[PDB]
Amino acid sequence: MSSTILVIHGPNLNLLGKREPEVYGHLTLDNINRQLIAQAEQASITLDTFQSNWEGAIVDRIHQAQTEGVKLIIINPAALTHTSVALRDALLGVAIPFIEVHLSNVHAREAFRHHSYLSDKAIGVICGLGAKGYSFALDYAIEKIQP
Amino acid sequence: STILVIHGPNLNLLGKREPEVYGHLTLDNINRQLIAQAEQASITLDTFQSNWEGAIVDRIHQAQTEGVKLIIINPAALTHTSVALRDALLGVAIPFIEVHLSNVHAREAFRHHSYLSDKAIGVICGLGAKGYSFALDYAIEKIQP
Amino acid sequence: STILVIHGPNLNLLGKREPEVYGHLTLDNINRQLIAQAEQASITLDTFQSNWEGAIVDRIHQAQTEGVKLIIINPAALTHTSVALRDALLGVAIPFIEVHLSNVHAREAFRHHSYLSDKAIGVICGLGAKGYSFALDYAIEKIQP
Amino acid sequence: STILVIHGPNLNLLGKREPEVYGHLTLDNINRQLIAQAEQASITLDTFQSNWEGAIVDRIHQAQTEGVKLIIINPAALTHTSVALRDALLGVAIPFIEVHLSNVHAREAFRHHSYLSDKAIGVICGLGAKGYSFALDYAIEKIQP
Amino acid sequence: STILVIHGPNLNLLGKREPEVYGHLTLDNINRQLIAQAEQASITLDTFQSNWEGAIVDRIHQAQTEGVKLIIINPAALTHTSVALRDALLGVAIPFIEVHLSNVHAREAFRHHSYLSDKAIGVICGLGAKGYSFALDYAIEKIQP
Amino acid sequence: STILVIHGPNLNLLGKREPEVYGHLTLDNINRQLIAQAEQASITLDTFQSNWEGAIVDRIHQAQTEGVKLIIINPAALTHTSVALRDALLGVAIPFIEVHLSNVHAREAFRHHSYLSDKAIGVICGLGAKGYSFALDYAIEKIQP
Amino acid sequence: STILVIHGPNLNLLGKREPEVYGHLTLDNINRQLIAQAEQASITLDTFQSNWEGAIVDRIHQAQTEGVKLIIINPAALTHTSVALRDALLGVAIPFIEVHLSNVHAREAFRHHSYLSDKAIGVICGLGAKGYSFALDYAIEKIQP
Amino acid sequence: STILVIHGPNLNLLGKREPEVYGHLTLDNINRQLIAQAEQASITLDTFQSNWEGAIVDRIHQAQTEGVKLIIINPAALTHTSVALRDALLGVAIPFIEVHLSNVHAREAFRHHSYLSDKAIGVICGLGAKGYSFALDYAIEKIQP
Amino acid sequence: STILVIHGPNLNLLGKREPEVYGHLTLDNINRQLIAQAEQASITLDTFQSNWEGAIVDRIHQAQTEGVKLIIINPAALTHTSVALRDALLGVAIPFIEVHLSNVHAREAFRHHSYLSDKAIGVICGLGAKGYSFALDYAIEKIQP
Amino acid sequence: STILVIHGPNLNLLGKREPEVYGHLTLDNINRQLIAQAEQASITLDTFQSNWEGAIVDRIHQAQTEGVKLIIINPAALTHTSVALRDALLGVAIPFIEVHLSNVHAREAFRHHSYLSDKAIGVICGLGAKGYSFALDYAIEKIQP
Amino acid sequence: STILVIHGPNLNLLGKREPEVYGHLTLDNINRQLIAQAEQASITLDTFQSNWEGAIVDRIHQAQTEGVKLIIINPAALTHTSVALRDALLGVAIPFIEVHLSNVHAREAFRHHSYLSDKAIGVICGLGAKGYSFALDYAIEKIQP
Amino acid sequence: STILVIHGPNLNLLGKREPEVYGHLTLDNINRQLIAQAEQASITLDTFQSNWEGAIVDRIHQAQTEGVKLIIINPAALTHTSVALRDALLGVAIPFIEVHLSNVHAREAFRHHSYLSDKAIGVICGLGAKGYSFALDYAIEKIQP
Repeated sequence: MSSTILVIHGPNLNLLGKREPEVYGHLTLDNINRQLIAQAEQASITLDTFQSNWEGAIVDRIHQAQTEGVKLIIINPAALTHTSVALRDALLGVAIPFIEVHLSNVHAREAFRHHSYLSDKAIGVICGLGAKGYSFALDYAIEKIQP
Repeated sequence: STILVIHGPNLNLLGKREPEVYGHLTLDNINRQLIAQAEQASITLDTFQSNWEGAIVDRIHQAQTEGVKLIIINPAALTHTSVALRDALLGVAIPFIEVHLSNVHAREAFRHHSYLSDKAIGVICGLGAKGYSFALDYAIEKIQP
Repeated sequence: STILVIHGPNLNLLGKREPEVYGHLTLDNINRQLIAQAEQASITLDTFQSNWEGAIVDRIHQAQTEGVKLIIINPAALTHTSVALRDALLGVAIPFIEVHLSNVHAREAFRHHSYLSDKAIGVICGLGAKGYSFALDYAIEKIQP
Repeated sequence: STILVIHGPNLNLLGKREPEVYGHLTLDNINRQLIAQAEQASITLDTFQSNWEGAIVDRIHQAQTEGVKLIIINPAALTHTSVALRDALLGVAIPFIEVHLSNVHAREAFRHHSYLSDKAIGVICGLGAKGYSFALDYAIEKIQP
Repeated sequence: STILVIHGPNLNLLGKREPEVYGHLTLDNINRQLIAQAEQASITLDTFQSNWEGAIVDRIHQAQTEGVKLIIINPAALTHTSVALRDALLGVAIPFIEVHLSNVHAREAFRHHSYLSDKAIGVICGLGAKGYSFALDYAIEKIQP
Repeated sequence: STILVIHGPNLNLLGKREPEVYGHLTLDNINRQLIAQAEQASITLDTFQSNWEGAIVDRIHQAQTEGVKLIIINPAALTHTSVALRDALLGVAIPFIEVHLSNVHAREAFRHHSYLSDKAIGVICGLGAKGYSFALDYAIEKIQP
Repeated sequence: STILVIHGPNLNLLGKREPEVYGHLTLDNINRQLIAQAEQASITLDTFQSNWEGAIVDRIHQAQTEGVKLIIINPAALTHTSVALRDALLGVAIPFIEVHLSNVHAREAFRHHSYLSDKAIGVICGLGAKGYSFALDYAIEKIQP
Repeated sequence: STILVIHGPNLNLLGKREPEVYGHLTLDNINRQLIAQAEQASITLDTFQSNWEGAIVDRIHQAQTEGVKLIIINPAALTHTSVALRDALLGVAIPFIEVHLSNVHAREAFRHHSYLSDKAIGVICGLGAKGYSFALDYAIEKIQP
Repeated sequence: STILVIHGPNLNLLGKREPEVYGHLTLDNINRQLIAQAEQASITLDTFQSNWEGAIVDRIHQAQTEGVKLIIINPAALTHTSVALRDALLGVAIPFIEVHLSNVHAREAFRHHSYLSDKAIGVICGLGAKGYSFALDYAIEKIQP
Repeated sequence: STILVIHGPNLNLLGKREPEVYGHLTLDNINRQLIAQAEQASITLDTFQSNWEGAIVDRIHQAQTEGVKLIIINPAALTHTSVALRDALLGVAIPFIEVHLSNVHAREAFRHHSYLSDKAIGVICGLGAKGYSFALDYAIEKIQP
Repeated sequence: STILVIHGPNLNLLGKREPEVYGHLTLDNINRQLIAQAEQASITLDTFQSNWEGAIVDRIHQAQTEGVKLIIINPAALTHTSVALRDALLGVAIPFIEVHLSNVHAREAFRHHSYLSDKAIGVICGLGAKGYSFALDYAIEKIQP
Repeated sequence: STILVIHGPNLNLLGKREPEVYGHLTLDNINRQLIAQAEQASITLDTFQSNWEGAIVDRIHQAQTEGVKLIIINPAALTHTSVALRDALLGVAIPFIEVHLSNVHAREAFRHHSYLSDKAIGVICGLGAKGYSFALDYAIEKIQP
């Protein structure tokens, strides 16, 4: 249809809260989505979400966003951040600026996770603050679009 | 007790080209071999192949809901490139064994790095199709002594 | 004899995002011209674009089945990252020419490395849509001298 | 203090040169906003800035004595250079959030390496002054039930 | 409007030794072809070859006085070593297309880096003589739309 | 037809410190399993262990003058350090299969590199002692179908 | 017009260790010479030395408020380590010349890298005290045509 | 005084936060022990700690004027970052012994590198408080044979 | 043997190599001094030297069974090359201290690396023969408070 | 002659195209200024420029037979590639100062390395033509105090 | 010519500067000795020296037209830089032995790389002038057993 | 006595596997030639070969006490791994020439690095068994000019 913000979630994040809950909390992707949908609605901003484990699905969704009139994308590419040049060219290709978000501190883990094909082109980046990182990106986008 | 064999991209091509230069062994040959071996020891064994990274990730996820207890995976070229495959296998926490037909260490330098090997139980490479069989032998004996 | 021309991810945006930013030609324009050129030399020419690696890998496997003699391929981003794509081209043993509209060596440091270039016949970067025509020119003269 | 905010070297220069170059917003404005944001949640917040590494390390030792529960630190250039600052934070074991006005990844490559980011709870870069608010929003959620 | 085609060191040997090694094609054959194509568009086309970096640098300075609009260069070995040549081409500010007969990415690692590729309009490698004629083609359209 | 099994330095300590560290299983147990498995298939089998690189290199030269058809080797630490061992194996042209009890990819970075893996038929790390068995089972089929 | 000369850490020791190691050329001598030189063109010249990175950064910040037209700086050690100094010079936007008594390229490898040189107008190294003079001469020229 | 002990940043924390994790030993305890050992030898021993790199350089220069014969220095984090500290010790030409409480090699890779180690007499890491005593012991024998 | 002191290759040469440039103290002299210090603390001490890697490994295994509580080792050249030496010390689980006569950081860059440093309690280098005394001294305190 | 100024490749372009782009200052004007400055102090000064590396090496050899005491060399691009030129200046043992008109450190990364700088007395880069004047001033001063 | 000796840049200096310090031997003497040695074997030997890369490359082309059977070359500094020299030698396909008067492995790091060594028959370095005689001895033995 | 020829590991296999691979030339053939050649000049020549790093180190220590003036050594695989062997040669301070039968530079990348070449008088590789003769020839004129 049309939606001012677009939240994207990369591969594996559908698994939030589905293992032994005693391992990574009880907070699910749908919990996160509800929260972002509420927040956006309280500001009278249209918002839309997408998640997939398939890179070209995400790439298609980004192309579709250009036609739907999206102004900002909030993206947690999960593992795609270290590997996907197509993802970066898609974002650049459509010239929709974006904020990169990670639930975990990516700098605290393996060394290959320090490198990102997206960070240098983001407005900015939030890693390690869990769910609230998405909320903060939204907070920031709402202030850029409708002061 | 279910085991899942995941074959990665391009493995469906086994045998097609020229059987004389490259062997006559197909992807189904290998599957029939392991299905037989797993019936012999009364294990439920399931198998999967795809050229699409996303299909494989959706397959590892389904494996958690199905109560799989070990994955024997030959990720082919995805061994060198996919963090998404690692984070699936770790996310669902089914232990795995990495297998390759050919000796990856004897080829281009870039084939010497893996995003999977460090998190497998173990790795067999360069022993042809019997390497899958050895993985399943390890798996049968780990799962039901 | 068939030549297949393959466009990698994002090349479907050609033209659409900012006429000002890049060459007015669109992906369909490029494909029209190419077909016409190969009709003018009596050669069957199929085309294909996808944003999904596995879709491209599948297309290459089919190309073997269809008896395609040469692949002209612009992998776009996948040149820097896809070993799957490499092993599909190598596996079916169809020769290929790599094309890019822009000069990759002028862009960021990571775009200087390829998983395809070293196994291509040659490469053409930075000469815009004519890169495709030159590749095709070269392919016609290889097949029917 | 419950929250201490620390600003590294050259942050005092915000807004000073050419008020039509990088905005009018000063360090004192930023501080003003954070003290009031924390007044609104009945949290006591202090702030500190210096161009001298040693003064910052002293300030962090004093935070331990003052009973500070969390530190919000934009270490500026010292992110890339100062192991002493990392060891001041580990030694007093006060958790911290790292904050950067600009996007250090968009800047030249020596600025992609940090000595603090791995030991932080999290990091916020490139959202300008609102980065500090977000840090403070998180810290308040974490400290009061 | 004049195009200048420069040929680097050792290219004078083309087709001179065991014409079953790198073919029967000579340097002078490449030039007949290019002059044919340039005359056919009524464009003046001059050619040059030497094994001496200086003769090439001087030749590029002369091109500036002669009103050369575009240069087609196969630097050969100099592509990997000559900053002097990069600086001449830049000093005179005449746009250039880099051309190599063979696939430079298929040979040793030291041949993958170039002191010119990043400042060229674009690059052609791997397609023999035709790579030159493709560059000329593009040059003629650039000068005479 | 003889197979020689070769264990490198430190493997003589298997199950020699606190039976709760790496099982009850000793180096002798492994050899026994392996000589038994080889009696079953009428293959004669020789074993050898040493902490001394030169003793192992003499053992490999010895294998040549005894007509040993294949070598199963766990070079332990020497996999990362000894080009003398590589050149021993290459020098006598006896095929080998490299085996490790642990997953060497799951350890320190320096254990990723190897002076043997690229010249072996293939490699098995991480499957415990069953690794040696599996290499034997492969060795037996190649030597007598 | 003010010109600021800054001398970094350890430059206070010039001439103090051994009546020969690099002359009796002391810091006061150098400063006096520079003060004389600037007088003769009615330039106000400030000097400043410290062993504390943060005092040097303060001093450059104070330059902006003094309307300083150009800085002549010898950061000693701090060239190779201080990102704060770089961001100070850039934040205030006063152009500077980098000066070094010794030839930093003649010594250990770690002295070849500088966090300043790329942002300086230019650099003089290896020419002893006179480099400060040359830098001044240049500064006088650039400020008063 | 004859001997100077310099303690770098954060060493004032020794035995504060968590008595149990790093034990009950303080920096005052270490200085008490060392002063008393120097008293048995009739050698004068001064001590110094600071969080500020400039204080530490200033105290080294000040050591030259006091006729200090040898310096036992524990730079803590500054060992990996500070060339100004190197150049201070080299400038005053007072030989020195680097001491560290913890095993610096057992920790993150960045801690293995140092700007002082190659210019010390020797280095003691990992042996706790006794490390300073051993260096003082050695230093006493260098001045009292 | 409560303490075992091991010396690696080439250390047997201390002394006779022209004892006026590098002079006098021999390996036997260091052992006398060591054995005397241990008698004086009523603790038993064995010593070992060899130029054969395998023999030093063999001794470290014999130290497990002899009940040695702590190893003091100067591997000399083996510290840079031998991961078998590392794995044997880990195998037997005997805590150790690494000693070098000379400052290893003051020489060639290859000598900066060690396969033992990070698993030693501590390291002492550059302080000549007294570095073994210091190590012994420390060990005596650890085994007998 | 007493002093020799050597200009490398491309420097003959100065002020020839779009003189405003980089200044109405020709190599000829620089030489004129230099010759007069030398004449002021009764020093004879020969000048030289080439684009041919061999011409420059012959000339440096000729300087030895002519008794040249010091060379001032702007090697331009040859600073990054030519070890022959390094070896020419060393073989004849004439000290030299390196000059560049632009800040080479501000450019592409491959210009950070030089085969001359470490053996020059010093280096001046970024100061335009005045760099050569400063070199000469220094040279004149050292040759006749 | 049957054999051709080639001397690269700067070798013409041999024995021309303070011969009692840098040694008496000239290039003419080396040539005189190889021409006599060749005379004894009834082999014709020519010799060439130049400081110009392109002169050397031209001479290697001519060698082909003269039917030279083996080249002995001391490329001197060009060994580290000239890809054009390697492609000349490979392009005419005349086998060659690389010689160096001095041990290049004893010099700076960058004298470790060579663009020719790996395509030579072999290499002799550091045996002075006799290096050339041994190359000639080997060469006479190869052309006529 | 006086001259000693050392062969490293695996050279005992010369000639022995398949007389039509690398020739019929044995380690004895080599030694005999060298012994005759040295008899002809009134020098006694020793020879020694081992597959054990320590036998070689011992042999070198022995050579010190037998008044050996020069070593000719082919360390074979040990050139790339043994610091111990380097430290022996330097320890006893007997000059040495490094020899290899094959062009070590034409093989794998790891074989370019050596822990010996930089300390040898010179090095000869790729000239077969004559390399030894050439090294002896040189050695004789060094000992008996």
